[PDB]
Amino acid sequence: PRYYDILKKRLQLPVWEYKDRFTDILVRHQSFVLVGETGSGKTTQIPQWCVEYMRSLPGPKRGVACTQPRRVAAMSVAQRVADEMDVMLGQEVGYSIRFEDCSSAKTILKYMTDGMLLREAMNDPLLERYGVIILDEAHERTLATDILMGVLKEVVRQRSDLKVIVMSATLDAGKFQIYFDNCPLLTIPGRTHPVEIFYTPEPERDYLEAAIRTVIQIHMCEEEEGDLLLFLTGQEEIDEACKRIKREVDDLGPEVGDIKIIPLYSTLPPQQQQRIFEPPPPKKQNGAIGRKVVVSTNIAETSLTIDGVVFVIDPGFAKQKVYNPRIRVESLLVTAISKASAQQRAGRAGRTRPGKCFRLYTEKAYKTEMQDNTYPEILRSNLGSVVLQLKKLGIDDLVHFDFMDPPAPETLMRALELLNYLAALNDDGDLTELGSMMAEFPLDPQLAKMVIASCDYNCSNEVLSITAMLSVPQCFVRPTEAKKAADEAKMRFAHIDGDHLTLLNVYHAFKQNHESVQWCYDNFINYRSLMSADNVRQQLSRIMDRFNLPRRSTDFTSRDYYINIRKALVTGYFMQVAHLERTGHYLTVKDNQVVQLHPSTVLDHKPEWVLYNEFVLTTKNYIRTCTDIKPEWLVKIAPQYYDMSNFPQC
Amino acid sequence: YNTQAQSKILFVRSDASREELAELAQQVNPEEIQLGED
Amino acid sequence: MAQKPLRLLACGDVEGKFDILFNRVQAIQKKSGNFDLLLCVGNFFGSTQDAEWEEYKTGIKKAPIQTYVLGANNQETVKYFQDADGCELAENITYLGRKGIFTGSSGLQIVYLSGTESLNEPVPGYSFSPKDVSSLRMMLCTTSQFKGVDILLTSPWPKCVGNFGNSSGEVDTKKCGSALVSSLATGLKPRYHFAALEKTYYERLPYRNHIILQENAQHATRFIALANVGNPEKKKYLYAFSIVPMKLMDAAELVKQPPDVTENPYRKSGQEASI
Repeated sequence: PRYYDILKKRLQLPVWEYKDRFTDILVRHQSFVLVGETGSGKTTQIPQWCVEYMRSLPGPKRGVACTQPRRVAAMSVAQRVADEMDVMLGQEVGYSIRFEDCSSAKTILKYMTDGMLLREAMNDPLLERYGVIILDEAHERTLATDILMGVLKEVVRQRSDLKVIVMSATLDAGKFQIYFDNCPLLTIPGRTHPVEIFYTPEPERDYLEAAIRTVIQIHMCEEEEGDLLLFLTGQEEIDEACKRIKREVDDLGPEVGDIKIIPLYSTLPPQQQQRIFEPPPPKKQNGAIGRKVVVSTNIAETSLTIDGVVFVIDPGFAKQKVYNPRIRVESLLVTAISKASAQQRAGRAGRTRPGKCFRLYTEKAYKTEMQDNTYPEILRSNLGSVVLQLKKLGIDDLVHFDFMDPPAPETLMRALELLNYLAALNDDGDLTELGSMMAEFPLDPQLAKMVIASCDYNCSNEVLSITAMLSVPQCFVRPTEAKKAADEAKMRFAHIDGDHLTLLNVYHAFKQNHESVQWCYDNFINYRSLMSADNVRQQLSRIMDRFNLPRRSTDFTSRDYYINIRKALVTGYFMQVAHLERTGHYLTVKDNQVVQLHPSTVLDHKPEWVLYNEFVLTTKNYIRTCTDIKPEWLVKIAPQYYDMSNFPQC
Repeated sequence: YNTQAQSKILFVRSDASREELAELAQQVNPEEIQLGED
Repeated sequence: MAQKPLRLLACGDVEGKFDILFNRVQAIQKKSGNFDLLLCVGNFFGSTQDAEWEEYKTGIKKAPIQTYVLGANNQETVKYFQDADGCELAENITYLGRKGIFTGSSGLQIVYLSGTESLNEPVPGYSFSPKDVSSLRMMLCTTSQFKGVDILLTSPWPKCVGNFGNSSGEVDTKKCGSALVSSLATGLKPRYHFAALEKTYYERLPYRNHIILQENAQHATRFIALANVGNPEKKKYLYAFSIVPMKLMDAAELVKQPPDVTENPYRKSGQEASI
C-alpha cells in the first residue's frame, strides 16, 4: 500500500509527461542531455524507467548507475527510490559511496558518488557492469563528474550498447549537448509555482546579521504557511547562527510560533540527515504559523526536495574548494554564487505552493555583477588525485583529453610534478606500479603514498590510523562555551612530535576504550568522526590487504617508534614541508611561502623543519596538522626533490 | 508649511518576476460571476 | 447559521442610458438569479435634459433592483441631486450623498466619495475637498480593531494606480486621477475599489495592504475600473461579483494573498519620504 501511495505522488512529477519521449530518445540515441528544474522528478523517476529498459533487454542483467555528487544526496535518494520500487535497500536498489558500499549481486540500480563510479571505471574501464549510466545534477560540474563525462565519451565510441544520460537543472545544456557529439536534449519544463523575487534597497553590510533578521521577520509577519530555507557557507557558521537564531527568538517571548531548526551538512550521520523528510510543526493554538527552517550548506542546493518551503533566504554565498597551483595550496574559501545557483535557490520556494525569495542585495547588483554559470570544480581543484585516477584509466594524453572545461596547463604540470617526485611517475611520466596502487585508495595522493610507503618503515598500522583520522572531520570537539574543558581533555592525548601522532593517540585510546560513546563525550572526542575513521580504516586496510600491504607496528617502548612514523610521513608530504628561517617564520620548500603553525596544533614551539598535512589560506597563511622532521631525512628519502643543484637556498 | 530595536530590513520586489507572473499567472477572480454574451 | 454570500452588481458611467442599463439588469436576473444591489459609480446623468429620466422620477418605470449612485461629477448635473447628505431620487434609486458610511444589515460596509478633487473655497457641489478625505479616515481608522472596509466607491481613478500592476491601456495613471483618492484608499484598505470616468475597462492585479517583513500581513485589494454603458467598443461596463463581508470571515482566510499579487502602487520609494 505504501508503494501505491508513493506511486500516486510520483505520477504527478513533470517528467512523467515525457516518459514516452524519454524512452524514444533513450532507445534511439546513445548519449543525450536531460534538463529539468529541481523537484521535476529527475533523480527519482528517470533511473526507474532505465531499470524498466534494462529489465526488458535480453541477456545478463547489467545495472543502472546514477551519479550523485554528494554522499548525503546519494544515500537519501537511494533509500527513497528503493521505497518507490517497493524493494529493500541494498537488494535491487543500493548505494555505493566513498568509504561505504551498500550493494550486492542483485543491484540493478545503484545511486553513487562520482568518485566511486570513476574508481569503478579504474577497474572496469568500459563500465561493463552498467547498461545505462546517468550523470545526474551535472550542472554542479564536480571534479569527478567532469572526468566521468570524458570517460563515457571514450566508452560510447567503444560501446554502442551503453547509454549515457546527462541530467542537469540549468539552461547551460548547450555545453553538455555539443560535448557529447551533438546529442539530443530533453527539456523538462518547470512545475514550480511562482516565486516572487525581493531585493533590498541598499547592500547589507553584515550578511549573517541580515540572514538572522530576515528569518525571524518571515516567521512573524508572513501569513502563508511555509518552511524557510536559509543558505549559509558551512558548519561552524551555521552552528553559531543556530545559536544566535535560538537566542534572538527566545528573547521575543512566548507569543512567537515554534521554529524547527534543522542543520543539514555532510558530516552529520545518516539518521540525522534523514530527519529533513519529517513534516513541519503544526500551527499553534494562538494562530501563529509553525515553520521549519533548514540551515544548510550547498548539499541542499541540488538533488533534494524539501516539501512545504515557501520562503527562501539567499545571502548568495557558499564554500567552494580552491587550488592555487603556483604555490601548491589547496583551501576551502567562501565565494559568491552564480545567477544559475540563485535561480535554483529561488525555485525552491515555488515547490509546494506559490512563494517568495528574499535576496539580500540590490536588484542592480543581480543584473550586472553575478556570474551566469558556476565554475567547474576541475578549474579550481588539485588534479593530483584526478591525474592519478586518469593515469589508472589509461588516459595517457592528459593534455588533449576532452575536458568539458579544461584545467589550466600549469595545474596539470603541478599534478604531474607531484606524482613524478613521489615516484608515482618516472622521469618519462608513465604511471608506476606505486601510482596504480595509490589511485585505488579513495584518498589524496599524498595520503595514498604515505599509507603505502609506511610499510617499509614498520609503522603501517599507525600511519593507516593517522590517514583515517585525516580522511574524516577533525576529532577534537571544541565548543566555544567549552574550549577550556575540551583543550584540557585534548592535552591528555597531545603528542610532542605533533598532530599526526596526537590523532594516533586519540584513535588508539578510542579503540582501547571499546568505541564508548560516553568516553567520547567525556574527552570531547568526535564519536562520529572516529566511527567514520574506523569505517575508513577498515576499508583502506581491505585495500591494503587487497594489495598485500603489511600491517606492521614498531615497538612502543623504542625511541625510534615515533621517529619511524615521522620518516614515513616524509615519503608522501616532502613537498608539503617548511623550513624555520632565522627570523622565526617558516618558508615552504620550493614555493617559498611564509606560513605559521595553525592555532589548533599541539606544537607549542617551532621545529627547524615541519611537515604539514594541509595548508590553510586565511587572513594569514597557516599550515595545519604539523609534525617535527629532521633535515637529514629529506636528502636521503627524496634526493630527486631535495637535489641541491635545483633546490632554492633556504 | 509647504514652504517649510534593530532596524528592520526593507525589501523591494524584482522587475523581472513581474513580467513572467503577469502573463502566466493571471487567475480569473474566483468571486466574479461571468455574464453571458448578448 | 452561516450566511449565504451576497451577490452584487457594479456599473460604470450610465450617462442617462437608463433603458439600456435596466433591461440588461433584468435579463441577467432572469438568467442567473437575483442580485442584491447595483452600484453606479460613474456619470449617471447625461449633459442634455433626459426625457427618459422623467419616466423613472414619476414612477411609470421602476428600477428592478435597489440602486446606489455616486453624485454629480460636473456642474451641468448638480440640479438633479437636491440634498448633499443623500436622498431618494426615484423608486429603488438612492443617492448616497457626498461622503459617508453605509452599513447594510448583512454587515456589508460601503464607503463612498463623490466628485472630483478641488482646493477652492467655498467647495463646489460637484467637488470634494481635503476635509472630505480627512473626515472619512478619522471615522474608521482611529479604532484599534480596524482591518479595512468591504467596498470603496469613488468616481475618479486614484493617482499612480498603475504602478507595479498590469498595463492600463490608453490611460496614463501617473498623469490622470486624484492624489486624494490614492491617499484615502491606502488608509481604508478596501477589498474592492470600483471606479470609472475614464470610459475604459481595467481590472488591475491585486495589491497587498501591508509592508512585507515590516508590518504584520493584511488582506489584498482588487481594483476594478468600469467603462461607460453602451460604448461602441463593447468594453466591460457591468461587473458582477459575490462577497463575504470582512466581519464574518476567518482571519487566516481574509489575509491570504493570490499568486499574482503585486506591491501597493501608492507607496513612495525610500528617497522621497525624506521631505
